[PDB]
Amino acid sequence: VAPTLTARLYSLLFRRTSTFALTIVVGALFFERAFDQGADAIYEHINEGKLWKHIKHKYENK
Amino acid sequence: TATYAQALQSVPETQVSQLDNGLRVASEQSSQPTCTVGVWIDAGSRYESEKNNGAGYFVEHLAFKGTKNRPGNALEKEVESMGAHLNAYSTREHTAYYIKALSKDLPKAVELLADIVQNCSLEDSQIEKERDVILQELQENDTSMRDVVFNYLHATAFQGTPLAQSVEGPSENVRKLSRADLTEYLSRHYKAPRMVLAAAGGLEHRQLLDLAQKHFSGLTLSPCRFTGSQICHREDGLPLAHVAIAVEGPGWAHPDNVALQVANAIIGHYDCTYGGGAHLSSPLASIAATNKLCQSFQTFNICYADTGLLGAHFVCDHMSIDDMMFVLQGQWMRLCTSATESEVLRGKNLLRNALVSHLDGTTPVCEDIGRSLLTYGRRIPLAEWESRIAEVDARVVREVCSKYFYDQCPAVAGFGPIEQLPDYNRIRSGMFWLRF
Amino acid sequence: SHTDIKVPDFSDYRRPEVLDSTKSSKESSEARKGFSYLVTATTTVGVAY
Amino acid sequence: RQLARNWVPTASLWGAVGAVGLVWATDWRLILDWVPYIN
Repeated sequence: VAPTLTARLYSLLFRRTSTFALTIVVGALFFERAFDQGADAIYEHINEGKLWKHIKHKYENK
Repeated sequence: TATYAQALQSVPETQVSQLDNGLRVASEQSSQPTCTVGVWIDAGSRYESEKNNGAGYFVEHLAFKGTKNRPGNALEKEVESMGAHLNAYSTREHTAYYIKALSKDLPKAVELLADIVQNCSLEDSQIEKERDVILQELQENDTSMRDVVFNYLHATAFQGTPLAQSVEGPSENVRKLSRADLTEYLSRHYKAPRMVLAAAGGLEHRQLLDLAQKHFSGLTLSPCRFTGSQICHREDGLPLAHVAIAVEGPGWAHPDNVALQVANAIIGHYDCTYGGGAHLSSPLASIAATNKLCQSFQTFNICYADTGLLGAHFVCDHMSIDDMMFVLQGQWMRLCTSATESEVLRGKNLLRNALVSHLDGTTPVCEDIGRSLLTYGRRIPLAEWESRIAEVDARVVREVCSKYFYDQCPAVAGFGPIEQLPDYNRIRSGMFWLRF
Repeated sequence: SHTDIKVPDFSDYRRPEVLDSTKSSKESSEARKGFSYLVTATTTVGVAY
Repeated sequence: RQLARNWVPTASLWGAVGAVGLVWATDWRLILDWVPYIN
């Protein structure tokens, strides 16, 4: 039997205070970069042809 | 001559001898006219059922009330006619029977001891006497807050297993016991391997083994639960509040069993009337005395078969109780990171100083053997202890406490006037530093 | 005198990995407890966002 | 004395963190896209 990630991760990170805090400080970076991107479509995928991002393709670069 | 290096070499060693029915023999020569004979029994309170609780205790009393062959108080007169001191004692795991005596009267001793080991006069003459005597005691035992607070702590974590229960058990079974269960519990647990026999004094082994002398010996445990919790009995009358704190630990046999010995050597301990003064090296011993944040404190270490206990026991006035608790913890925590070699030396020295001084007098060696056999068996790693001690390193330590302390779940044992005791969740978020 | 006190069980409060008195807490403790702190960290993430 | 223990690594571990913070804050530079970076 092998320790589930938690047993590992706790021994890995949460135990040592910084280490615990460290990945916490890490996670948000990629997160928001991933988060900001992934959500926008959900907004945008719903909003289609009503915005020059879609509209101005009619007249953009002439 | 004598050199602490040489002195480890010159020892009478422990002896090993077996019987057929499971009794073990053993011995060491003190070149002494006197000898301490004893008998050890591994029958634990945790073996007995809930109804069976307090029996052996009750039983232990019954032994010298006269035995099957030798009725009441003809027994004592002989040992008194000899002039020998006689004593016995109990513990949740272990019960003891032993005598200090000359090597001369040794032969009767065994055959006296042997008879009562199992053969027992069972008469209700005593059953009510002792019961009343015990009911006397049970109600009187409430006098010392010390022995009080312990049992709470066992039940605190070890609830769910017999390990936590009282030695003397509920007041009711004290009334409710028939000597059938006695004989029954006499029956089960007094056959070997459960039995262990030894003695120490001027006796060589063989002159023991001959008169180990044809009489007899004989024909379950579980992991106990370790529960983070609290117990609070608030009573405002008394002046002081005995408070101690603990976390579970390893079993008897283990390397870590060694490191923990020096662990408590670090903290030291302070009480009122020590000649210590402010100049003591131990941080709390000086400081907790400085403001007398404690009238007294000590530490404890006990390692069971599969279990062990770590912590300290302290006494202080109530209005300041918060102090000790605040200022106890770091003395664990600062170890866990910043600890130091030299500071251990003394403790390294102390434990060395400690175990050596343990060996004065006949009896103490005798007692050692029994637990040793019940614990590590034959082992008397005398010089090896030092080697076991020489093991120790600053890293070694800062590896150990890493296990059992940093961010763990303690249990809380306390007795009135608890009132100002910091609440639980502090202690928990107070165990692990945030780095301050 | 009393010596008898105890609460029968907290089971309905209590939880699976500790559900046996004959099991060592050291067994579950590592992974079990980490699950606790686990809530601490992730919940701080959105705070930063 | 000085025995400068895991604290030194601990210390080594502290400042590393918030160093990211600035970069993560709003007063850092533009690293190699390194997981999505819009133009």
